[PDB]
Amino acid sequence: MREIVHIQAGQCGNQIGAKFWEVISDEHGIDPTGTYHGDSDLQLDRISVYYNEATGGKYVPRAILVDLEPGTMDSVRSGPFGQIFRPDNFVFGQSGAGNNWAKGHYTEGAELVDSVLDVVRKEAESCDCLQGFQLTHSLGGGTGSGMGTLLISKIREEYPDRIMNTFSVVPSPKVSDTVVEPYNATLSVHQLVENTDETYCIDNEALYDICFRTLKLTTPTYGDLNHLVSATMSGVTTCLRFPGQLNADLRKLAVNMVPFPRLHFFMPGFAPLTSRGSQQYRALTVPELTQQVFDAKNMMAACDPRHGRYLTVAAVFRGRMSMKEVDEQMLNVQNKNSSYFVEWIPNNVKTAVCDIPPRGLKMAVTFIGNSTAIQELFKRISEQFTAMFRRKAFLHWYTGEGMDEMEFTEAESNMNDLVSEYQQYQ
Amino acid sequence: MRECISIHVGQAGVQIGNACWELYCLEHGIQPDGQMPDSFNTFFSETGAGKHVPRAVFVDLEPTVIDEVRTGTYRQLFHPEQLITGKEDAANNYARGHYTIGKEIIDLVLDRIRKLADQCTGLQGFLVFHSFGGGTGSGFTSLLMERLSVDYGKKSKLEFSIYPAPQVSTAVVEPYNSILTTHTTLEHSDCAFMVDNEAIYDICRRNLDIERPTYTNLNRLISQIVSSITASLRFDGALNVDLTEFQTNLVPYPRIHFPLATYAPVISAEKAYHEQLSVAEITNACFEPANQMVKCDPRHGKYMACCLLYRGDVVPKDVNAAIATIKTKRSIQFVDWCPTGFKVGINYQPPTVVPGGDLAKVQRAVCMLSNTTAIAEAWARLDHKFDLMYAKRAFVHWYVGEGMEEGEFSEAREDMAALEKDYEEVGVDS
Ligand SMILES: CC(=O)O[C@H]1C(=O)[C@@]2(C)[C@H]([C@H](OC(=O)c3ccccc3)[C@]3(O)C[C@H](OC(=O)[C@H](O)[C@@H](NC(=O)c4ccccc4)c4ccccc4)C(C)=C1C3(C)C)[C@]1(OC(C)=O)CO[C@@H]1C[C@@H]2O
Ligand SMILES: Nc1nc2c(ncn2[C@@H]2O[C@H](COP(=O)(O)CP(=O)(O)OP(=O)(O)O)[C@@H](O)[C@H]2O)c(=O)[nH]1
Ligand SMILES: Nc1nc2c(ncn2[C@@H]2O[C@H](COP(=O)(O)OP(=O)(O)OP(=O)(O)O)[C@@H](O)[C@H]2O)c(=O)[nH]1
Ligand SMILES: [Mg+2]
Ligand SMILES: [Mg+2]
Repeated sequence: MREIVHIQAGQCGNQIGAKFWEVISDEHGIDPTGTYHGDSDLQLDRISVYYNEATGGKYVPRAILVDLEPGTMDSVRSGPFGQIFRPDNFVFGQSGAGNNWAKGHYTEGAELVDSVLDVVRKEAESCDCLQGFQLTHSLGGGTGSGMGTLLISKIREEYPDRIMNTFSVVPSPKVSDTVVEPYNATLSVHQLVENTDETYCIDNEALYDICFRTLKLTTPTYGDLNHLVSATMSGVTTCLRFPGQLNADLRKLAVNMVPFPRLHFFMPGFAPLTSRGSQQYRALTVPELTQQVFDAKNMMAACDPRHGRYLTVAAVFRGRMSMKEVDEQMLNVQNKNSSYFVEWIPNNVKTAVCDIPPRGLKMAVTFIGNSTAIQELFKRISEQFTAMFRRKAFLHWYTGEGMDEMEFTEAESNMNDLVSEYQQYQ
Repeated sequence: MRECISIHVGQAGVQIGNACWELYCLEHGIQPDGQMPDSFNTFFSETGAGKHVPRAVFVDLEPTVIDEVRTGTYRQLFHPEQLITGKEDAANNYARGHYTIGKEIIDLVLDRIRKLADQCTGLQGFLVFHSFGGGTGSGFTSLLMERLSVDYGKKSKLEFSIYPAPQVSTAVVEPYNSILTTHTTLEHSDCAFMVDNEAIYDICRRNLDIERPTYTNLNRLISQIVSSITASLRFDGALNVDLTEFQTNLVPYPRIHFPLATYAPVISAEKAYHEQLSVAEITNACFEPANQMVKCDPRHGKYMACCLLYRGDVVPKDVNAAIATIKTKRSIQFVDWCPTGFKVGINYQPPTVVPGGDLAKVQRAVCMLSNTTAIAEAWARLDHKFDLMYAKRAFVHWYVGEGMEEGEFSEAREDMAALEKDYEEVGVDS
C-alpha cells in the first residue's frame, strides 16, 4: 500500500517531526493514545502508510527516532504524542556529536549505525510494499549531517530502487547560530547529490519573514517555524492518503519535476498565509490562492525568485475546486510572467488536485518549484567556507576524529559543480 | 551520565570553591548536610538515602584554611576522606611545591580521585581552581596536571586561574610564579582562564556600587560564571551547549585556548527598578570596557569568536535581533576570516543569586566567553615585571637548593615569548 517509513536524525529533525506527527494525526483522527477517533472513512482507506495497527484497536507511528544524546529524547517522550511512539524505536547513544561532523560519522554513530539499521528492517516488514523514506534533519550540527549522511548510503545498499526524501534546513548568513556552519555543509554536499532523489531546502532566514509580516505575528518560536514545515510535508503526501480528481503521488511528482540526474533541489510553498485579523478581508478561491503561491515573499529557501527562472514548478491543490479555474490560473502565469520561466521547456506546471483539503478550510495548496535561484544559496555558504579553510582554521577538531586534508579539497569541487549546473542551464 | 570533577588546589582555589559549592547547593534545593528535601549528576552522587556528596577533592599544603571548611557550615556535605591536608606549604616557592613537598602527598590525591572518578560513567571533565601567584596553586598543579593527563588520555580539562594585575598585587615573587606555570598551560589544559583581581574591583563599585570590595564579593561573582557553563548539562533548554560542544565552537586553533569571561546583568540592588534590562541591553552590556574580568579593553584588540550563553526568559528571535545590531557596529570588529563568530545557548531556568549576596534578582542573564586578541597585552604587563628581577638575578637562591635550576628560567621565557608572538601572527589579516 505504498508505505512510507520515517527517520529523524538530530534535534531539529527530532522537533520538526514531533509536530509533523502532531499535524498528521488530526488529519486521521488519532487520539493521544493511538486509537482511531476520526470522522471520515477516507482516513482509514490508506491509514496503513504511516501506521501499523497494533492489536487492541491501536495504531503506531512507523518512525525511527535517532539522536546521540538522551536529552532530545526526553522532550520527545514527555512532550506531545510521546506515548504513541513505539519504545523499541529510540536508538540513541549517550556521548554526543559535539557539533562535529566526524564524531557523528566516524566515531560515535558509526558504532550505533547498525542498531539504527535493524529497527528499520523490522519496520520494512510491517509493510506490504514500501516506497517512502522521510529523513528529517539539519545541515547545522553533528547528528543532522554526519549521522544523516552515512545513514542514507546504508539504505542505498538495501534499496537501490526506492525514493529518498530529505528535508534539509540550510545555513543562512543572517541567522548563523553556530561557528562551524560552513563546515557542516560542504562535507554533506557530497552525498545529498548522488544518493537522494529529492531534497527540500528550507532556511531559517526566510522562515522568520513569513512569521513577522505575512502572518503579522510578533513572536516566531520554533514551534511555529516547524509548524509551517509540518504543513508542507503533510501536503506532498496527500495522494497517498486521500483520493482526488487529478492525482499525483510521490514518484509521480518526482518524475515530472526532475529533468536531470542531479538537479533535484526544491523549495516549498504554502497558501493561504494570513493573520488572525486579515481573515475577513479575503475571499478564498483559486485566483486568491494561486497569486499568493507565486509571490517572491513566499519561498522558504531564502532567495529571490526574481533573480532567476523556474525550471519546473508544480502545485498540489487541495479542496473541492473546478479544473478549468485551476487550469486557467496556471495558464495565466506562464502567459503573464513568461520571462521568469525557462524558454526550452514548455508547460512548466504539473497540477495536482486532491478532493480532500486540509482540515477545516475551504481549500489550500502546496507549491514546489525547482528554480534556478538556488545557485545563490550555496554561494552564501561557499564563501563562508572559503575564508575558514584558507587559514586551515578549526582543523584540529576534525583531524583528531579521523578526517584528512583530502576530504576538504574534493568536497569543494562537488559544491562547485552543483552551482555549475543551474547556471549552465538557466 | 554527564558528570565532572572539581579540584581546588590553593588558597585561591578553595575560597573560590567555598562559594562555588555554596551556590550549587542553593540551586538544586540541597541543604548543607547533603539532604535534598533529576539534574545533579554533573557534580554529585547520591549515596544511601537522603545524602548527596560532591565531586570535591580539596587539596592544600597547609592546614589553616581547610580546617575552616571542616568547622564551617559545609563540613557536613563533605566527608573527611575528601579533604587532603598537608603540613607545611610551599610558602610561595615553586621548587618546594613541585619538586620537594608535594611529592609526598600527590600519591594521596590521585588514589582519592580514582575512588571518585570510577564511580561515574559519564565523565565530562575537570575543574581545577588555582591562582598564578600562590605557592600551592602555582607549581604543584603543574605536577598535578601532568598526572591526570597521563591517566585520562584526551579528556577535557578546565583550569580557572586568578591572574596578577599590574597595579594591585599583594605578593613579591608573583612575576616568578606565572612564568613557570605556562608549561602546564599550553600542554595540560585545553581551556585556560585568566581573571584579574584589579578588574573586578572596578565592577563592585561602579556596576554594583559597593565601597568595600573584599574577597568574599570578588569571588561570589566568579561562582556565577562557573554556574553558567554547566547550565546545559544540569538543565535543558531551547538551544543547549554541551561542554564538548563548547570548545569546538570556541577554540579555533590547537594552542590558542585563552577565553575571558564577562557577565550581565551586573547591576546594583536598587538600580534594577529603573533600568530596562532587556535582551538588547544585556547583550549590549557585554561589550563595554567596564565589564571585563581582565584588565584590558575590548577595543584595541580584535575579537575572534565569542559564545553567548544565556539563561532565563529568552526567546531566540531577538537574540538574532540583538546580534544584528552588534554586527552593524564598527568599533566592535572581528578577524575577517571567521565570518560568523556567534554561538547561542539558552537555559530555561531563572539565574539565581545567594541570599545575603550583593547582586540583584533578575530574570535574564548572559555569560559571554570571548576568545580575542587583546589579552596578549595582559601579558606584557607581567613580562616586564619579570624582565628586571631576573636581570639582577634576584630571589634565585631560594630555588637552587630546592630543585629548580637556572637554565629553565631562560627557557621558560620563550614559553611566553612565542605565545605573545602568535596572537600577532593570527591577529593580522591579509
Ligand atoms: C477560523 C479559521 O479558518 O482559522 C484558520 C486560519 O485563520 C489560518 C489563518 C491558519 C492558522 O494557522 C496558523 O496560524 C499557523 C500557525 C503555525 C504554523 C502555521 C500556521 C490556524 O491556526 C490553522 C488551521 O489549520 C488547520 O486547521 C489545518 O487543518 C492545518 N492544521 C494544522 O496545522 C494543525 C494545527 C494544530 C493542531 C493540529 C493541526 C493543516 C494544514 C496542512 C496539513 C494538515 C493540517 C486553520 C485553517 C485556521 C487556524 C486555526 C487559526 C493558517 O495556517 C494553516 C496551516 O491553515 C495560517 O495561514 C493559514 C490560513 C488560515 O485561514
Ligand atoms: N526550523 C527549525 N530550526 C531548528 C529547530 N531546532 C533547531 N533548529 C536550527 O537547526 C540548527 C541547529 O541544529 P541541531 O540542534 O539540529 C544540530 P543536531 O542536534 O542535529 O546535532 P548536534 O550537532 O549533535 O547537536 C540551527 O540553525 C537551529 O537554529 C526547530 O525546531 N525548527
Ligand atoms: N579572587 C581571589 N583571589 C584570592 C583569594 N585568596 C587569595 N587570592 C589571591 O591569590 C594570590 C595568593 O595566592 P594564595 O592562593 O593565597 O597562595 P597559595 O596557593 O595558598 O600558595 P602558598 O600559600 O604560597 O602555599 C594573590 O594574588 C591573592 O590576591 C580569594 O579568595 N579570591
Ligand atoms: Mg545534537
Ligand atoms: Mg597556601
